[PDB]
Amino acid sequence: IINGEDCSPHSQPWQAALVMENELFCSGVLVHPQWVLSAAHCFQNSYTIGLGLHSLEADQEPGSQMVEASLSVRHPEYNRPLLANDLMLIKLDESVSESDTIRSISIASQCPTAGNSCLVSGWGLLANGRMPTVLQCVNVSVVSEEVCSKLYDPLYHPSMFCAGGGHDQKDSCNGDSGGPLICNGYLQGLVSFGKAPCGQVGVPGVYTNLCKFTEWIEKTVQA
Amino acid sequence: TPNCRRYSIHGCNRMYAPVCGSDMSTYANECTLCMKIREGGHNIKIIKNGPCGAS
Repeated sequence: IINGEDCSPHSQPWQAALVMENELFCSGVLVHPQWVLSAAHCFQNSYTIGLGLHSLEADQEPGSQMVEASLSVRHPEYNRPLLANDLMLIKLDESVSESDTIRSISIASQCPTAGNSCLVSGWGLLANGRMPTVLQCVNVSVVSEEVCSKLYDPLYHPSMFCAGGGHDQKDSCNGDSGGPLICNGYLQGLVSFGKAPCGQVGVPGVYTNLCKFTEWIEKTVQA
Repeated sequence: TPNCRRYSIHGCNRMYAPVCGSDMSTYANECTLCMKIREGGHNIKIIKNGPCGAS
């Protein structure tokens, strides 16, 4: 997260750390007690997922849990066309007990509104290229599909939307993939992709447009 | 080393999968290295997977 700040501890209790070899590679979002939503590019054959974290060190962090997941399913059109449909659902091996520091967030059924201010959080790289100690929060504004399309042509696809691109250089960054973009309390997006470097003036980040996947998400979880 | 034809020049996914460049910079992922190659106009090899060591 570029030009954000420390989230208040446990203020984003849906946040999931995807870790392997004790190194965070992506986040996810707890959407039901047994289901974590993440970007399809974060796919692995099995997962170790940290819930209720602030620092990534579980033994500090009372109430945290490191949970296991063997099953995940990527959206059937992921990467067709390139970078599109970047979502996947991870089914945890056990339902987690929710608490003050671990709980689910509802997914928006409405599509993003240009000009909305939204919150994104994660443990990815900072402006200075270092990693944060604790979970970072930043606010970014949604831009119109005409902006998104011009800036990412020919890669823009309705499964995506753009946020940020301000002069303030607020963005998500590498390591933030799969984490949440929250607009008015609903999960609107997942961090998906952008350009190098992150937080370029005038260049928004790209997010998975979850309003296009309501049917698929519901059909997958409910079966 | 890097095959940049497997990525788009227009975007890179934001997963952290670091590689160490022959330029002594750790790149967040191979796609990001590939962008630097294109931005800076010079080829950069991958010394190893993971972050660069110190010295």
